[PDB]
Amino acid sequence: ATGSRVTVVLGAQWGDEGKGKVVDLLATDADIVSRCQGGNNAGHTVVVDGKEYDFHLLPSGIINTKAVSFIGNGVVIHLPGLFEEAEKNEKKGLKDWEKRLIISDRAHLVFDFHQAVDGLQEVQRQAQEGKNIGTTKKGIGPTYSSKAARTGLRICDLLSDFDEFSARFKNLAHQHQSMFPTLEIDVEGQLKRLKGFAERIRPMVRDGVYFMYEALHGPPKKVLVEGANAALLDIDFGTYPFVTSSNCTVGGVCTGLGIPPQNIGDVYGVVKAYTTRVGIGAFPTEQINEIGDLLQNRGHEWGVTTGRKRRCGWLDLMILRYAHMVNGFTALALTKLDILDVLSEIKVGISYKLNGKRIPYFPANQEILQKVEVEYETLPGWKADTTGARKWEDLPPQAQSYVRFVENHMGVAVKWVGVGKSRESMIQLF
Amino acid sequence: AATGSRVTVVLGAQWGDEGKGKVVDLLATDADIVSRCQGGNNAGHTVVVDGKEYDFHLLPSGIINTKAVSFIGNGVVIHLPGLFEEAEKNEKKGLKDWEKRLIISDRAHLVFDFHQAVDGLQEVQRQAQEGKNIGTTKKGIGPTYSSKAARTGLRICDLLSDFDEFSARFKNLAHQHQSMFPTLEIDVEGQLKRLKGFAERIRPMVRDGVYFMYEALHGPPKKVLVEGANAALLDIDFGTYPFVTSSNCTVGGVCTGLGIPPQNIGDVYGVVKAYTTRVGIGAFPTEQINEIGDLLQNRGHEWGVTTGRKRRCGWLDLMILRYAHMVNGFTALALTKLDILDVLSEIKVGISYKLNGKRIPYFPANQEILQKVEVEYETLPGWKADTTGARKWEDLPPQAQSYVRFVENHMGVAVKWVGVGKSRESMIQLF
Ligand SMILES: O=c1[nH]cnc2c1ncn2[C@@H]1O[C@H](COP(=O)(O)O)[C@@H](O)[C@H]1O
Ligand SMILES: O=c1[nH]cnc2c1ncn2[C@@H]1O[C@H](COP(=O)(O)O)[C@@H](O)[C@H]1O
Ligand SMILES: O=c1[nH]cnc2c1ncn2[C@@H]1O[C@H](COP(=O)(O)O)[C@@H](O)[C@H]1O
Ligand SMILES: [Mg+2]
Repeated sequence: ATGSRVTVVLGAQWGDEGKGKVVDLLATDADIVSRCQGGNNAGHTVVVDGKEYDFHLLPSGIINTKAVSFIGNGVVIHLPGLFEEAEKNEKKGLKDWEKRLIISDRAHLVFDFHQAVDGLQEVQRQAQEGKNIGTTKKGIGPTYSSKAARTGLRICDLLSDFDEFSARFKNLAHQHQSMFPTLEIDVEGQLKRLKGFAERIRPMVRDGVYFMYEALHGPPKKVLVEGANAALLDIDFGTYPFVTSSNCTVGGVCTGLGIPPQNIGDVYGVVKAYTTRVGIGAFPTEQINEIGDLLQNRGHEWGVTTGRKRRCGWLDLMILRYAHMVNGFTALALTKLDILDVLSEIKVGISYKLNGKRIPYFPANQEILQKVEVEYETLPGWKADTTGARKWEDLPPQAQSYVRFVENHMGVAVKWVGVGKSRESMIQLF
Repeated sequence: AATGSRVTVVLGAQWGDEGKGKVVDLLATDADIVSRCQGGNNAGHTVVVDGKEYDFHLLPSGIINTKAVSFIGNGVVIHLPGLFEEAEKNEKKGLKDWEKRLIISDRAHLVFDFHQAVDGLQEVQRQAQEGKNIGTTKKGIGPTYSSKAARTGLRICDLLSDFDEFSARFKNLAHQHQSMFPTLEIDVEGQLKRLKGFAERIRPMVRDGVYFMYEALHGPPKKVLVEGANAALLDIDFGTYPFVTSSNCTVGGVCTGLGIPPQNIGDVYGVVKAYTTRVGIGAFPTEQINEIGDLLQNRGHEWGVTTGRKRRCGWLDLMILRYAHMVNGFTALALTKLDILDVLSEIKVGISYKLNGKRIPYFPANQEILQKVEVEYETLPGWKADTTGARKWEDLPPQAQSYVRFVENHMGVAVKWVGVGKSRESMIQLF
């Protein structure tokens, strides 16, 4: 009737929750593993067989040779970066990837100048207002602005008449040089490279809408959708303007792939045992102290895309319940629980107080979020190493209580618990 | 159940102007909440009840129901001057206390006057540079969504907070646009004065939309209707780019526009016009540049209600419909303007597309390919009869019923309503 329903993995915080780990796991027997929104500003690390892979644009299931990796229409692609990412992983064993990667011809293109303007605008905001967004400078925002302006160019444009394309590229090139006179654009060189890219990508392009429709209404197939960024980075629902420029929430799956809501099955909310965010913006449970350094250090909290040190803090339920209100999580994945193995006590934010009084819901004005005072509940730590745990019973009593604590306050079941970096580290609960 | 009640959605399945105002109004009669989830004030939905004819652009067409709350979601871009100007025109038509039943989400973005000016300027520029433009409605929708993506745009909540800080932000956003167009004239001070006034006037209507909708869907049972603006082929992602609007007017936009997950989406109705209309330059496979096209244009009153520009007309095109279904997953359809076909001896219908020589099983994303497609038509006999008074499926002659089935069968979606007139009573429910 409605066909197959896709399985979705979404970030429930400010990203870096370990989505690639849940996806790689769910990907072992998936037919299609796809990318939604965003671009290579996203950065995941997959650990399979004591082997580490850094992915940005490639769906994590690219490691599965029996599965087809798909990039949807909502994604913005930077060609030089795409192949750069792929080749970087070939050196690690990634083979025959081009033969199992499909790209929707409606995806927009991130050009080199889009990346430069991104940095330029950032430097501008940091020199004029003394405070910028903390973008990854990958040109994601500028690319989505062009998309909204309908001046941007897409995969299908690239594979179409090159003369027409070139003409459009040039027009788009000058426009950015108008609002940004100090922007340098080697138009001839970029076009030359792009023409080379056109042929390397031609065989991998397909009409995306038709591709997915056919996979969902033909014989049963397991389709997995990898979310990028996270709920609180969502352009609409995040801590605007300190967010990414795409919808990282469930709605983004429908708009990024061309599938209706009835073709969405399980939606997993990836929740890191503690909270982090890299970039500018309000962070209520942020711990800028000894505890903060400990989480950061033990969690190897560094952006894989930029390398910047991530800000760390306690789990925050306010943002998790908000994320759930928008995403409607069917189940949760609690990752990096082992990072807390050495804490005698573990605090978790349960509500935000403003001038001494609890606010009823997550605020739209991120500034108010800067003045709130977090109400914490202090749970007992387990002070034991859980990295070797492979089943629920291997977890000490207090670690188990922590898991249940989240499960009970969310009203959503925890299906996986991460105690390591390897695919085996995950603990399936049901 | 724990999931909550589900919302009903009405979407355009072609290139707009399908007759959505009528379907929305009909479904609103007993709706607790009627809302807009995406787009700006260029909906142009038409409602005809009790002799009166209402036009809505930014306001939900259910604003007419004094028993329901009209809601503007977070995915919407709002031009305050246009909003109240739209409300007043209708007010003088009998609409009253609308401000008392209009709720606005505090995360919705603001379309500023300079955003509108830039739309026009870029259009004039592009016009006399590439020979042709995008053909926007010049309501600043594109530039506003452009600002949203850049994260330099301002929102309702920003307008209601410290005005001084708001002012500081506005000025920066204002100057930024003056760089793109050093021809852009902006009375910064005046525009801020008018905005200060709009803020105090809109203040009592604003609320946190995410929470408001959540509560509406999880408390005592309520029926929420979602009014889609524009249409599938105008969708920023799935439409005939670049001749599209800058929002997701497809079903997903409902989730991203109101902040509700897929389990809260129920019936999704696709408004299908009995024939096809397109506005502006661009590929139109079934276009009829002849007497038949003239006939459709005249009988369907297909023309810019304001600018007066005539709309391009052609036969029904099942290729765009199936494509719109693949994206939207319609649960039922509203087949509109069947009456316009009352006089034809026969009706053609595009059933498939043929390229260089073989049929293409998909709707092309590129304008050049879509411009090259060969259309295979199916000729159906007309009913040659006035169906204006029809009110039961049994009132429609054989060839009309046959035409309704054709659409149903070829799209794979059942037809729930058949429209034969502008008025609310000019409908036929089939189930
Ligand atoms: O995957 C990610 N992990 C963490 N933060 C991210 C990720 N992608 C984007 N962001 C944040 O999103 C904001 C906007 O950056 P942009 O997406 O590069 O425009 C910044 O604060 C980034 O740090
Ligand atoms: O079934 C119908 N027959 C004829 N005209 C209709 C029908 N339904 C709606 N219309 C008209 O179609 C036009 C476009 O509708 P809109 O999509 O609400 O703007 C309006 O002028 C409506 O009054
Ligand atoms: O009257 C109309 N009916 C249907 N589509 C329209 C009309 N006017 C403009 N459009 C299309 O809508 C697109 C987006 O315009 P915008 O929503 O004003 O940004 C334009 O590029 C046109 O292709
Ligand atoms: Mg209209």
